[PDB]
Amino acid sequence: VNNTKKWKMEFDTRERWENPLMGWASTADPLSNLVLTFSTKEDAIAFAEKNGWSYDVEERKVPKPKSKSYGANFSWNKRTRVSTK
Amino acid sequence: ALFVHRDTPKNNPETPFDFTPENYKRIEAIVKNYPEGHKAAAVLPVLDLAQRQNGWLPISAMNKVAEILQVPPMRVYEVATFYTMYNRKPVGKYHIQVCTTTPCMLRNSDSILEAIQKKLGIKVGETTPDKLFTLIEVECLGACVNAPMVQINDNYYEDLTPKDIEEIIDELKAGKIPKPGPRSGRFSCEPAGGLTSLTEPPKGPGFGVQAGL
Amino acid sequence: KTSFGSLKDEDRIFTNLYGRHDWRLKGAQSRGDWYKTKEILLKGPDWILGEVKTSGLRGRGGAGFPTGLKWSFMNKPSDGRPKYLVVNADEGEPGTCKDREIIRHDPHKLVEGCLVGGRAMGARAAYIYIRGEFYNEASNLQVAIREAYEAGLIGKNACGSGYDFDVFVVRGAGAYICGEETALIESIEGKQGKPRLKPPFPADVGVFGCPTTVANVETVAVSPTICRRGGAWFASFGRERNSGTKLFNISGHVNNPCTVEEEMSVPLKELIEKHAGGVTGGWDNLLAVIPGGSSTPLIPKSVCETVLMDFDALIQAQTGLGTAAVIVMDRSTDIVKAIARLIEFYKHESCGQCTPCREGVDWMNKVMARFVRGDARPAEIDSLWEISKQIEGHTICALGDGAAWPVQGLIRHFRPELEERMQRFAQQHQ
Ligand SMILES: NC(=O)C1=CN([C@@H]2O[C@H](COP(=O)(O)OP(=O)(O)OC[C@H]3O[C@@H](n4cnc5c(N)ncnc54)[C@H](O)[C@@H]3O)[C@@H](O)[C@H]2O)C=CC1
Ligand SMILES: Cc1cc2nc3c(=O)[nH]c(=O)nc-3n(C[C@H](O)[C@H](O)[C@H](O)COP(=O)(O)O)c2cc1C
Ligand code: SF4
Ligand code: FES
Repeated sequence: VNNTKKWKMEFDTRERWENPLMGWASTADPLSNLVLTFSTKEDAIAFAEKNGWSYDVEERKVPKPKSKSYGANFSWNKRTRVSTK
Repeated sequence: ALFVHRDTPKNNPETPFDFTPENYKRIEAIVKNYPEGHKAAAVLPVLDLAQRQNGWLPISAMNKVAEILQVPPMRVYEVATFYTMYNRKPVGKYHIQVCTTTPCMLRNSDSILEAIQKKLGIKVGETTPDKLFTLIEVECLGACVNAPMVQINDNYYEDLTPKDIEEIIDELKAGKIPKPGPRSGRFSCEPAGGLTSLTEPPKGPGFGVQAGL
Repeated sequence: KTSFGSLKDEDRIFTNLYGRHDWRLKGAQSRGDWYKTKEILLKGPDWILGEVKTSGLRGRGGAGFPTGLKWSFMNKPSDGRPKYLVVNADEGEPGTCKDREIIRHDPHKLVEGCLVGGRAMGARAAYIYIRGEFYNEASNLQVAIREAYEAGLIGKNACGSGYDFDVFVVRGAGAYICGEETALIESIEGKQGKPRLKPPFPADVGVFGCPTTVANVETVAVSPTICRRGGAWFASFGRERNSGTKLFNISGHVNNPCTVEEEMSVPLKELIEKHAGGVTGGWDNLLAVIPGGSSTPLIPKSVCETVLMDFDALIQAQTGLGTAAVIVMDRSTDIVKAIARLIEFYKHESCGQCTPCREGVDWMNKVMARFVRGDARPAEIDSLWEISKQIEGHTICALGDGAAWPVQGLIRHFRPELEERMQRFAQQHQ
């Protein structure tokens, strides 16, 4: 989960077409490889507003806390018994 | 030796296996030893009953045990491949198991293994062509003071010399059954030169019972 | 008391150890079994736990956990779930055949122990997980259990005490790891014998999810004798924290390979030279002794002169007491072949669940198979030492410990012999 720590700013992907000679992926978008890295969301929004970029923001998705019990795998009367191990 | 299965004409899910009706009564008695809701605990005794009926387990005994206990068939396949008594291959009528761990190797179990090999003409893992004997080489059978020893399907034949195990295989070839015990002078596990202990008569009831009881 | 051993026949718990008397109910009652069992059941669980805690009885399975402290973990009110005694009767340890003799020749002592132990812990029934290879022993135990049900000694209103207690026998199917208590619990549940992690302990979540005690045959069968004779009688033997009598299995290179009951802190030399007829070729023919079964590290001949056969003296000899199954090895033994066969046992008896045992025990077997031939170089002894240390303590159960320990004992006491094996391989093959 170490790549999920920082806020990124990317852009909309524009056209990538085929090179007539070699079949390579040609582009005309200069900002197609431009990915920035921010410590917080607010730094990212301030940088986007400072540069006049229209932005939209997804909130951070953290995994919810789970109730892990190794004893639940061997219960007396619950469906959460494992059939094998 | 393989822990995957392939369908052969002798071993496939259309191979005919079914329990006998008295085996169904014994399965009912097995299942009534476990709590309601944990009928899956009867997988090992019912699969052992299927092996004692059929001699080995085709993959129709595993599926029948999976059906009559309402467990998934993979959870019977796991048990049949985990434990070394379940014969997934058809073994001979006398499945000889020579113990060759360290307490039996120290008392020359290699002599008995070589004697069984040159007596039957087979090696470890092979079956005689008349399907009477299968020789394998097992771990500790828990008869270490009676080393060296073998096991022939249920019975421990103990304190053996190569002459003893050749006599046992001879009178198994004659249709008879030998006596499951030590082949020396002693009876179960005592010292061979007489008892070093328990020579006095036992004290009976009430000896040394404390006060307040 | 300073000198231990020479146990008299009046203090033998396991009379009819050798099959010389009747094992059935009329013979067991005529030797003292099932005597005043109703009174023991009516005196309550706390009294039986106090008699086991007073006796200094440690767990005869091989780990030596205190039996009364262990059984008091079940002394708690019910939470809707039933409670169970589970009697460990697998005994797959090479060297060890004592539980076979208890089940086969004193079965009613084991059944009365099931009743008394399961009374002390409030247990509903007893599941004796016997080894599958002990088929005649299991039927022997079933005949005794039928005789105990028919006499009213177990079952509905057991011994007339109003405490209902069943006794079941579950047979194994050829897995040494199914004597490990959580793997045995999983094997009763119809699954692969793979050890559960700890915690949950079996007193919290054991067989079927219920509160459970897994106890050895020998620590169960001595408990009616402890509750009849008193805990102080049983604590009068052995050293302190090392009380009682112990069954010993002297096998290997001795004159008279035997099973014998002896006092706890008996010397090893006294046991071998008294009950086994001594080592073949004399005491000077002794090379090394595996003291208590295959899981314990061996001790060389210099340690065997003075060491006592209890838990603490063998821990001070940097081995363990274990199952108290004495494997004696003389000077005519290739000890590297014997320890490598022991590690070959431990990789054939390994369930494959966790990574250190599944991988490292096979890798220790390959290194030890090269060490028998000497197809190695002496940096690989320290390599195998570190591999044993990586397996030890990092596994789920103690079969990883029990596989790492004989390698460590072999290295620790016979590194020069391993080195000369490898250098004669190196000189005659190059
Ligand atoms: N008797 C035989 O045939 C064999 C015996 N062994 C012996 O097994 C031993 C290893 O067995 P283990 O059970 O893994 O050893 P040990 O660490 O776990 O514990 C022994 C007993 O104490 C109980 N216990 C310990 N701490 C506890 C706690 N905090 N709460 C509740 N219960 C607790 C365990 O449940 C177990 O029943 C080895 O020393 C070896 O000598 C090994 C192989 C075969
Ligand atoms: C791999 C392994 C195998 C074991 N096998 C047995 C066994 O066969 N019989 C036994 O009584 N204890 C065996 N034990 C020890 C048990 O885990 C447990 O300590 C014992 O059975 C019950 O505890 P007790 O000593 O108080 O009776 C084994 C332990 C391990 C790690
Ligand atoms: S260490 Fe070995 S015996 Fe234990 S859980 Fe792992 S595979 Fe099983
Ligand atoms: S070593 Fe062969 S029976 Fe235990």
